[PDB]
Amino acid sequence: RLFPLRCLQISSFANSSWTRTDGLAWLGELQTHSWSNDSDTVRSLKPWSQGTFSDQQWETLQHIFRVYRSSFTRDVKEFAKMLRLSYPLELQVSAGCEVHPGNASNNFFHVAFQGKDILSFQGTSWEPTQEAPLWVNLAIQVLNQDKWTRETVQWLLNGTCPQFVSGLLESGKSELKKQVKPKAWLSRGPSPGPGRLLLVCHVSGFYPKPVWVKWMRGEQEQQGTQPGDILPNADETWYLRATLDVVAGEAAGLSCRVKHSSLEGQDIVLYW
Amino acid sequence: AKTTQPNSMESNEEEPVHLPCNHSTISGTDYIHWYRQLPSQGPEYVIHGLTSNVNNRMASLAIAEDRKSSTLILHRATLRDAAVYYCILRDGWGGTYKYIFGTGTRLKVLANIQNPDPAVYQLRDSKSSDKSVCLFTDFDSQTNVSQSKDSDVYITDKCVLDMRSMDFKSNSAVAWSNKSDFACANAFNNSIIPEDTFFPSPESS
Amino acid sequence: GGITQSPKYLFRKEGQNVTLSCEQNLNHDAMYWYRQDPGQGLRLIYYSQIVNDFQKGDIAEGYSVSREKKESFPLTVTSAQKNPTAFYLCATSVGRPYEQYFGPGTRLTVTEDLKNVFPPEVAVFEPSEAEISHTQKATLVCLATGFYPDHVELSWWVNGKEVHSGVCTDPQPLKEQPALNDSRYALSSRLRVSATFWQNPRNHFRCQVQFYGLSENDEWTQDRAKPVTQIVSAEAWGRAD
Amino acid sequence: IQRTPKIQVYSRHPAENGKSNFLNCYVSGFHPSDIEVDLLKNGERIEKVEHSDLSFSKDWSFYLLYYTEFTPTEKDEYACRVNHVTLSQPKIVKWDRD
Ligand SMILES: CCCCCCCC/C=C\CCCCCCCCCCCCCC(=O)N[C@@H](COP(=O)([O-])OCC[N+](C)(C)C)C(O)/C=C\CCCCCCCCCCCCC
Ligand SMILES: *[C@@H]1O[C@H](CO)[C@@H](O[C@@H]2O[C@H](CO)[C@@H](O[C@@H]3O[C@H](CO)[C@@H](O)[C@H](O)[C@@H]3O)[C@H](O)[C@H]2NC(C)=O)[C@H](O)[C@H]1NC(C)=O
Ligand SMILES: *[C@@H]1O[C@H](CO)[C@@H](O)[C@H](O)[C@H]1NC(C)=O
Ligand SMILES: *[C@@H]1O[C@H](CO)[C@@H](O)[C@H](O)[C@H]1NC(C)=O
Ligand code: NA
Repeated sequence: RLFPLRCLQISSFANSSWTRTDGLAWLGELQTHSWSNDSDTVRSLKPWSQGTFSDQQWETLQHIFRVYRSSFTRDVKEFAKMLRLSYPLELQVSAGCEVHPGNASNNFFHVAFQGKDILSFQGTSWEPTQEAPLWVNLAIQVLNQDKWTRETVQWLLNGTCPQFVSGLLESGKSELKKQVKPKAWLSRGPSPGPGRLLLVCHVSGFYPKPVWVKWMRGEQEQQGTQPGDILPNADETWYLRATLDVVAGEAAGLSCRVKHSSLEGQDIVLYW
Repeated sequence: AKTTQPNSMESNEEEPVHLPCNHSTISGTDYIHWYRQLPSQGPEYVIHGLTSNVNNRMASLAIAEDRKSSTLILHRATLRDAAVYYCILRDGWGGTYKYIFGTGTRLKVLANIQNPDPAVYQLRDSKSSDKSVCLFTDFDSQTNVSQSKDSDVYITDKCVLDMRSMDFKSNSAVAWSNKSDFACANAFNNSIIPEDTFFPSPESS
Repeated sequence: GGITQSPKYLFRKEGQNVTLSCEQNLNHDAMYWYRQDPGQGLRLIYYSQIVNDFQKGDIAEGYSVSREKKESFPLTVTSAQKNPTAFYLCATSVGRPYEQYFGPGTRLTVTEDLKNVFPPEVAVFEPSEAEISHTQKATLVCLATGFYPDHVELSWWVNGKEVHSGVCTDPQPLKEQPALNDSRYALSSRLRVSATFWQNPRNHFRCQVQFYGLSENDEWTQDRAKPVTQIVSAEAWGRAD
Repeated sequence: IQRTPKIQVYSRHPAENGKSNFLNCYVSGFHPSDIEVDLLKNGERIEKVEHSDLSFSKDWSFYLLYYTEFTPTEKDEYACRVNHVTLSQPKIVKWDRD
């Protein structure tokens, strides 16, 4: 499997004075850190969230983000006066890395404005997107004359991020590999027509996210099976609904069959 | 968190040089710096890198993929690049500020002698006394000059002069003494002397 | 500018010891004090991450520093040290990626005894007639002898003007009696010209050495001349054999 | 005003009257980030509700999860109520038991 580390930031400016910035981090499907506007430190949600970092350097990292939050809102405000922009402002950042044993590690750092991409970090500098507006270029060449942030930014993606992901795969080796088995059941929901009934098959409580559910006529794979989204439970497990629109005669004697990585070879089947 | 380099290294002028450095215990957050120092001056930053290869005007840095060794490449070395070169690790966190230098690699830059002509000449003093110096000169840069077994006779080391207007370089060493038995025929050790070395008439008018 | 250590040379005597400068142009929080002997690496005396804050190095024994301000980091040597004579260099550091910068350095020799200070004796030795006939070039040799300490600066002058092409001077002085701690030194230099240029009797050659010794304010009681900071020269003239 | 929320309501375990469970409301795919969500019991807003941290997907649109523990009975009805910038009136989606 793949366990990349994504760090996501949600900065929102409403008017001249009101603004909040919140963040969090993910490793695979699992969320390992939470960072709140009300808080003054990044919170760690797992006993292994610190990786193999010493306490002294986890704190200097805490310090770097602390100054980052203040300066970011200061810099973003000043851009809004400089280039004449209105104040419902929504910035999002999505950075991180992915360690590959085969020596081809990925670095990215993406910024978005009102839900549209505007610029990223590529080699040693920030670069706008083709679709971005023209004012973006005025901001981009003042950002690039901050040699320190550019130099620092380079150290986190190239250097500290791969060390972190490797530390976290060590510490959390047991929770990442865990396996929880789902349970299934059947009800009856929205009926399409008067003669057409809609049979539902719910499966709830599986940890490794990939899953496979499908209705069948015993063992003849039907195509009338249409599954929904994979929705989270508060458990850090998952839930998925599965539907099948058929008439009442073509309804006796079908099955809902589910296959998941945690059930070893056997598969839960539920008939009617 | 230390590095290892050869102690010595030699290279001929107007060629690129490869100076190696080892650091098996490197971490993902350690920078790699190179500094050089000329004889009577203080050191000076040359280049630095973290994870990708680096290129400047005079030198490049080349990191091995396993990051446990690296190389500082001088693109074109001239006589002036003779110096001591230090390979240093720097912690990207900035934790311990015991910034300590190692012992470095000493680079020697030899001169290409188009037409060697080794000889030992005698010079009298400028209308003052009978003081005599002996001048060993015009040999190929391959030759090395040693000091004498006697203590009362003094012997310098090789020195390259550059006449430029004639595009001509040459090496030379000097020796002198007050002792009675001192002469240019014996002042240098037989071993450090080419077989065709020119010893001129000791008549000197 | 950058860093400014001053002066280039400094002497003093044992017990008549000293504190030394290092002054900073731009703005940097950290400063370092390094220390070097001939053919040896740089060793760390003291480092200081920010004002009112120091940390001892590995050769901090017998030194002491202070950081009242960020623009100054003095070094005193009066703490009895093993070999107080060496090459001292002062450094400074910036933020990530944490690069280091150095001053021009100061050299201090302290006589491990009395005022054994002697000026150089300069002699110039005229080219060999065998070289002239064999290579069409002529080499003049300059010899500075019997001086202490080795705080000298040699230069060649042709018809009044300083020259640098065709010149080579020894990188390090030579000790005349290596056994004695404060042995006197000697230094040699070359200047090569064409045979035609030396065969012209109008050309005038001068070898100049600048000595850095004791100061006039120092008490001196001898029938020699006070070995003050001076320039000893020696000169020669062309000739057609 | 850009992108309007999708709202999905579900239970952690199969509905069985009298036996503890968890009611979930997942809202996603909206923009901008400001939004208010209530879980309702018989029309009244419930007070002991929790929510995950606000996150977002690769297409930059946000998502959230609201949950609380309940004990469904035959007498009570539950639902989720959301109002966003893009909504003229607040929207109510009911929990389907059968
Ligand atoms: C990433 C690997 C870390 C692993 C740890 C995982 C857990 C992390 C915890 C929570 C996740 C939250 C992540 C949020 C951000 C991720 C990475 C942040 C790194 C930033 C640090 C850089 C240095 C710094 O923080 N730069 C800031 C401070 O600079 P300064 O000069 O003021 O600092 C002075 C220090 N010095 C010593 C005196 C020199 C600064 O300038 C702001 C922003 C710069 C970069 C902006 C980013 C994008 C710009 C686009 C906006 C355009 C505006 C448009 C107008 C409408
Ligand atoms: C971090 O990793 C990235 C990815 O390998 C490194 O990016 C590379 O950076 C160099 C410059 O440092 C880029 O090439 C050069 O750009 C300069 C600037 O104009 C130019 O003078 C050169 O001619 C050359 O084009 C290189 O393209 C870039 N690579 C990629 C894939 O973007 C970066 O150097 C690393 N930083 C650290 C501190 O390790
Ligand atoms: C700014 O926005 C907030 C909403 O977050 C609002 O309550 C406030 O009235 C607005 N104006 C000022 C001046 O704060
Ligand atoms: C976020 O934190 C800052 C720090 O004091 C505060 O001024 C600001 O009001 C906070 N944002 C909100 C929305 O409360
Ligand atoms: Na980086």
